[PDB]
Amino acid sequence: SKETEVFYELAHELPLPHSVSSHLDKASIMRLAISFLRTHKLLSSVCSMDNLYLKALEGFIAVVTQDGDMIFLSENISKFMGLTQVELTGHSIFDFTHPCDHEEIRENLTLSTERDFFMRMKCTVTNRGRTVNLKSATWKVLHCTGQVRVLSCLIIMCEPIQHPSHMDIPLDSKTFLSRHSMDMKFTYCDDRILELIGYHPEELLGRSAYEFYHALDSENMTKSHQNLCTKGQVVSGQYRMLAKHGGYVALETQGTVIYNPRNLQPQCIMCVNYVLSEIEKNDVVFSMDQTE
Amino acid sequence: RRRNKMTAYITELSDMVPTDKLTILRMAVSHMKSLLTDQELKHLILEAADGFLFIVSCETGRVVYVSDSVTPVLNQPQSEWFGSTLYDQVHPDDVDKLREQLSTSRRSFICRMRCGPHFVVVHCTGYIKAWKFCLVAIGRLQVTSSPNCTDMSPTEFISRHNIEGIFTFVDHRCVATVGYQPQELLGKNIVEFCHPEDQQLLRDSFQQVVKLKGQVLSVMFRFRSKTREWLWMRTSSFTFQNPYSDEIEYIICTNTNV
Ligand SMILES: O=S1(=O)N=C(Nc2ccccc2N2CCCC2)c2ccccc21
Repeated sequence: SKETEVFYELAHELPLPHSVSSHLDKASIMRLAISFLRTHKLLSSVCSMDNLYLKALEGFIAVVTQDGDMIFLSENISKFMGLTQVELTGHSIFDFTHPCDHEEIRENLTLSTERDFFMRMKCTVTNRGRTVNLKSATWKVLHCTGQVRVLSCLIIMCEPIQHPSHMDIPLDSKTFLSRHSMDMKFTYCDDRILELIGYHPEELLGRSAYEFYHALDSENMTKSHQNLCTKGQVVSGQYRMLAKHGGYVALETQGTVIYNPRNLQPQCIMCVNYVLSEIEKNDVVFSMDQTE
Repeated sequence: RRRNKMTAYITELSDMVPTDKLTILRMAVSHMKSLLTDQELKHLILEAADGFLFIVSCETGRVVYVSDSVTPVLNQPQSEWFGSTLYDQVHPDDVDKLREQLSTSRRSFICRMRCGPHFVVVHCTGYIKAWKFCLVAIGRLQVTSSPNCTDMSPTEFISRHNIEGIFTFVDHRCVATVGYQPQELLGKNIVEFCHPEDQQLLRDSFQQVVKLKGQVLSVMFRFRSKTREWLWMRTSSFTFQNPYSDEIEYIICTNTNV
């Protein structure tokens, strides 16, 4: 008795609404307390309108220790993973991520200090609003960028990659869609490519997209392709696509595998392509396609 | 063992409050009623994401608010940003995109902002809020990787070739290393530029890259430059296979003056 009203004591004195703070097991209250003051400690090591910052993010903030403990998660994680901050805080990153990515995650938690990777994480938010249970969880790829820091720590923001079917962010005039086989051969792309890069969608069909990006970017794209195949979504580095009549445009493309929903085999790649420049060096030609 | 994890819980909470078992749980809450914060989160954004907050009125483009994190991000005094518009802060070819993302929900785009005349690629993520409308957004630097432009600025150039040896791609550096404009190499087989006495040599290596896939072979041979001088040159070549299908996309060469 005397111990329960003190558990509700600290519950309603942790930075949470009375609402959620009411219903917690005390093991949870522990975990949340300990991670909260641990977080404040690291952030003391860092410094020396919350709705705004929190709501303007297309991802969530995680700080994860060297052994995988998620000592902090921003409160908007529910809006992307469905899993609540209260449910994951203090538990192992290794219990909510695709096991095949564990060695990669383990490899990013250790020892420069900048980090950029892709991580499949349990997700219980059905695109619609409704939330489902942990047994019925989907794997969602997260694009994680951040810093390792000291006693090691990883501080990342994890944005989901928008799935090109279900988009509720407007696209502008410098963004065009494209469809690829699994080997990345062109099988569809927007008409705006004509204005943007000069190609007619007619002529790229059947062409390997490996023939239109500047060779100096190969190292990156390949891994992007490989990543896109093993986890199903990628955000590429910026790279140069060869324009039609010489020159190039800077491009950044979100790629995603779409599966046939009848037999479940992977059908293709859908690429959202952000054009980052007007055609540069229009006089130089790089490939035999531009010579014509 | 459940009580064991409970005991470890209380034991290392005690470890982080420097200031018995019934007492420590009531004692602890005194320790942080003394003290998550807006500013803390903002520092996190600067650390994990390198981003700054900013609110602009979305018809004037006039920035109504800038996080001080602008200065760490873009080497930009706050005093600059506040009291200007976003079109001033963005590359003149991104004014179009800007004007479209800013017209009468969520918003997300990429653009090029100035620093303290150099530009950087900024990932802007935010939402439009009423206030007659203002966009509040976060601008994040290096969300991604930059393109390698080391052929724009030497004694090497990379080229792509088909299985036959046709130059299908050559970077801009060739004009400096062999003197030919790109147009004068592409479409022609590499062995057309090779001194006759070395042509089989080159040929043999093209037979082996296309047979020893994953291994880089190197051949040295003489190259006809635009001025017709035989330039000795080593070529390191490997054959580039499609990561999905293994279909051999092309051969990759770095052609280096020797
Ligand atoms: O300039 S490209 O012809 N190479 C592209 N992407 C690419 C090429 C080769 C390997 C992988 C990829 N990606 C990039 C992102 C995921 C898959 C690409 C994508 C859309 C339009 C035009 C082009």
